[PDB]
Formats: sequence, C-alpha cells, structure tokens
Amino acid sequence: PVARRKPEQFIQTGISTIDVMNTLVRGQKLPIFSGSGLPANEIAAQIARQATVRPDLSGEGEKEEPFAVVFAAMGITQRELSYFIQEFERTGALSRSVLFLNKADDPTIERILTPRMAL
Amino acid sequence: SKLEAILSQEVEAEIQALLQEAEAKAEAVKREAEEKAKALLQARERALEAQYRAALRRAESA
Repeated sequence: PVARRKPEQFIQTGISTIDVMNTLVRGQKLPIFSGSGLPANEIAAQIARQATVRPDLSGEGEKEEPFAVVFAAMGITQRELSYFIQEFERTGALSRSVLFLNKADDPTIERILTPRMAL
Repeated sequence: SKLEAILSQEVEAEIQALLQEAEAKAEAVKREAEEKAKALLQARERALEAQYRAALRRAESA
C-alpha cells in the first residue's frame, strides 16, 4: 500500500451511464452484477471493443497505446464463448489478448486455478 | 355584358390561383423528393465505406 498510486485517469467506455454517472477510471475493479438472462457478455464485449482514454481532455496526449485484454473464462457453454471469440476476431483484438478458457464440460476444480493464472 | 366579363374574370382568376398553388406544391414535391434521394445517397457512402474499412481492418489483423 505504500507503493500504490491513485487510479486517476478517465476511461470513456462509450456506454453513457458508465461515462456520465458511474465513471470507469483506469486501475479500478468494478464487476457487472447481472441476472440470469441479461446481456452481461455483450456489455463486457462492448467495453472491450471501445474503451479508450482521452488525453486531450486530460491534457497530455503523449500516445495512444491500446489495451491488452486478458479474458479469464470459468465455465462458459460454447455459446457465450462463441460470441466472445467472434467479437474479438471481428474487431481484431486476438493479436493483443490472452484467453484462459475453461469450458463448462472441463473439470470443476481448475476453476480455482483459472483467475490466479490469469492475474 | 359587364358580369359576363366579370364571371369570365372569376373563372380565369380561380384557374390562375389554382395553377399557382399547384406550382408551389409541385416545387415543394420535387424539393422533398430530391432531398430524400440525396439523404439516401449521403447515407450510402457511410454505409458502404464503413463496411470496406472494417473489412480491411479485420483482414490486416488476420
């Protein structure tokens, strides 16, 4: 905690509620609490495909290096998996993103190991 | 007769007002049809060039 910095630089995500009212700042943990049939995966893929930081408002410029996605999937059912893979391959993010895929039929103990060897 | 000529004047005046109203209507009709067609043609360069550019994005990444 002495060697942390304040998460401080504004990410816009395109989504108007997240940009205006519940700001996503670079260096933050915020989960998407969803229901059972709600489109959580599409909102996560949308924040994946269009989250950028705007430095002209911030005052620096200084480059645009984009994000590197680490996608840690624990027990998804080839439908949500096919949606994430098709979205990331149409936007071209697979040359910057590692995918720790643990599908649903794969055994139910290595779901412990998956987020640790993703983070 | 005077009102012979005046009723002829009334018929000519109603026909002339009818055709002036019809001129204004036809000018507004060709204006609105041309504006709709050019809004179409302005939207189609977006709807086609964006597809072309996104195709080259995903092709270069592949």
